[PDB]
Amino acid sequence: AGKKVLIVYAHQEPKSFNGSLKNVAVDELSRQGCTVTVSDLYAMNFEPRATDKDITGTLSNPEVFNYGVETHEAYKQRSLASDITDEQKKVREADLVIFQFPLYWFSVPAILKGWMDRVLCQGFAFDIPGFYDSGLLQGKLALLSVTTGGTAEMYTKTGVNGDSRYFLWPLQHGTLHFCGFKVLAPQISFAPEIASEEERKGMVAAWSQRLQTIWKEEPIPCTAHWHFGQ
Amino acid sequence: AGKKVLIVYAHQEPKSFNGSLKNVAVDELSRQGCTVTVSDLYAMNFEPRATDKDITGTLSNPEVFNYGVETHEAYKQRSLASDITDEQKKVREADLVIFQFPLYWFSVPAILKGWMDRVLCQGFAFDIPGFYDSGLLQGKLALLSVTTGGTAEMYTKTGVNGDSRYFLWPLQHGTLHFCGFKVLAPQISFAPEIASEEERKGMVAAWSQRLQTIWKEEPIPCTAHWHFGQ
Ligand SMILES: Cc1cc2nc3c(=O)[nH]c(=O)nc-3n(C[C@H](O)[C@H](O)[C@H](O)COP(=O)(O)OP(=O)(O)OC[C@H]3O[C@@H](n4cnc5c(N)ncnc54)[C@H](O)[C@@H]3O)c2cc1C
Ligand SMILES: Cc1cc2nc3c(=O)[nH]c(=O)nc-3n(C[C@H](O)[C@H](O)[C@H](O)COP(=O)(O)OP(=O)(O)OC[C@H]3O[C@@H](n4cnc5c(N)ncnc54)[C@H](O)[C@@H]3O)c2cc1C
Ligand SMILES: Cc1c(COc2ccc([N+](=O)[O-])cc2)c2c(n1C)C(=O)C=C(NCCCCN)C2=O
Ligand SMILES: Cc1c(COc2ccc([N+](=O)[O-])cc2)c2c(n1C)C(=O)C=C(NCCCCN)C2=O
Ligand SMILES: [Zn+2]
Ligand SMILES: [Zn+2]
Repeated sequence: AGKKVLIVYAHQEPKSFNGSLKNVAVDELSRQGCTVTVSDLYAMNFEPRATDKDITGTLSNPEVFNYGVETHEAYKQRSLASDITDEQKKVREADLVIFQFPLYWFSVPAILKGWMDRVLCQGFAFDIPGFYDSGLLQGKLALLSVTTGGTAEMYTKTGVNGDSRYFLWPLQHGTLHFCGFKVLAPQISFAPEIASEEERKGMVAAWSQRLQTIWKEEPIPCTAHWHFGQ
Repeated sequence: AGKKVLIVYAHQEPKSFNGSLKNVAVDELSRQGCTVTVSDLYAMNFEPRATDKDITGTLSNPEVFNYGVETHEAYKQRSLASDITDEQKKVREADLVIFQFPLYWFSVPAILKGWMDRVLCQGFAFDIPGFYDSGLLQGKLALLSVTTGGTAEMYTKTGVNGDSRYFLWPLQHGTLHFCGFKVLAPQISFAPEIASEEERKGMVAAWSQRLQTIWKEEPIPCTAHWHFGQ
């Protein structure tokens, strides 16, 4: 049984350092005989706003719109915007989903928040009950590959930004873990623009080297204790 | 003299609990004689994607598009999209910026993440000389007013979601403190959709009640020990 990789990619510039780590994951994965699919949100002009256009049928309650309620209802009736349902097809068949993005404001760029807000609806990705260890996308792995402007040092418990695990919490636990993904260790490439030309190639190389053995890696424990300590 | 208030609002429905907390704030700040302005991002169809369309005229480097560099440059040359400089106008004049939003995936809805990404550009909200306490929006207060699906208990230090202070970290410190804002204690309305009609009536009353005394409040210490420590 061959492996399936979905990369959700969020950068404007294919020549960018994020474009490079994306190309090198497609390369290393393609080589190993993985089936690969890239969601290039910018190039697709992916829609980020969560609005009533996301739904094709009669609304449940047409006079007071409620996104959570209508999308969950639309999922069940098979009436989501096809752009959503296309993403959900990619996620359903992926064994692994890689997120490739530059950190914006300690988080994901809005276009990518949009993908998460819109793709991971109730009924598809989780249910109540049916979240955390019981989320609907259980059996799947996720990994964030994040580029930052801050250095390794800025990102320590003692530096100006606090530890890097601090900002991972909403993404890794609050989103991915909530939906049933197991989460591999993140790939964080610090300050590529401040790095020298060779340290840059090294960071890219270290990501290729890492992917050669990714089917062997085990999931982080995705808990408060991993992220925060005490 | 006189105080100015920008409210950044992100919900799709006026009859919503967020809309009600928004109307309440406008009425009560208005009553104290504040200058009030509302950005209703959904009603404005606010653009969340950070693209090259954000810079008017010709780009500083056509070739390789760096969002960061082009917007910094375009801030100086006074050629950013009017939608952005309009928001920059409103933030400039404001003394308190209140964000009103439903929590989406331990963070702000994407449309609101687009406002931060695009409005809070280098040269306007921060520079290298000028971040955290030196941020370029120093002077100003910020308050996150957020609603949730999860109960207050789900958001304790040992509940399934972890403490609510953990998800505030990228917003309050990573974004607002970074830009120089002093941060007021967040208003968190837990689970209004679970809460009874009277609990709801009381969370609106607490909020108007808080709005009558806001200018007396001391800002939080926006530190790691506040967010994660004990
Ligand atoms: C709106 C916004 C919010 C932000 N918030 C934060 C924040 O909260 N925290 C933080 O730390 N940062 C933040 N940043 C900074 C941002 O995360 C970094 O600018 C980004 O991660 C760098 O990634 P890049 O892909 O843009 O690098 P690039 O801009 O592409 O730069 C890397 C350089 O390396 C070169 N390069 C590309 N590929 C290779 C390769 N194969 N080998 C050698 N060289 C190569 C390119 O020519 C390029 O000039 C923010 C930025 C913006 C715009
Ligand atoms: C994409 C997405 C991601 C999400 N991620 C998270 C998450 O990560 N964590 C989490 O906890 N939740 C999450 N949620 C849930 C979400 O945060 C809540 O559903 C939302 O906060 C409820 O706020 P609301 O304004 O939309 O409520 P509303 O649905 O409008 O409900 C409030 C209730 O009060 C009523 N009401 C309106 N005005 C008043 C008033 N004047 N006085 C009394 N009652 C009034 C309404 O009729 C309604 O009955 C997510 C939701 C979505 C859609
Ligand atoms: C260490 C850190 C950085 C470092 O960023 C940079 C900036 C420029 C270059 N360059 O041109 O070579 C390299 C790194 C940055 C941030 N933080 C914490 C940040 O928080 C926001 C940035 N840019 C934000 C622009 C936002 C609104 N449009 C940013 O560059
Ligand atoms: C504790 C928690 C909740 C609680 O949800 C709710 C919402 C409403 C009611 N109600 O009125 O009876 C009860 C529980 C929710 C989430 N989390 C952590 C979440 O992450 C996403 C939700 N809704 C998303 C719907 C999918 C749209 N893309 C959600 O309701
Ligand atoms: Zn977790
Ligand atoms: Zn802080």
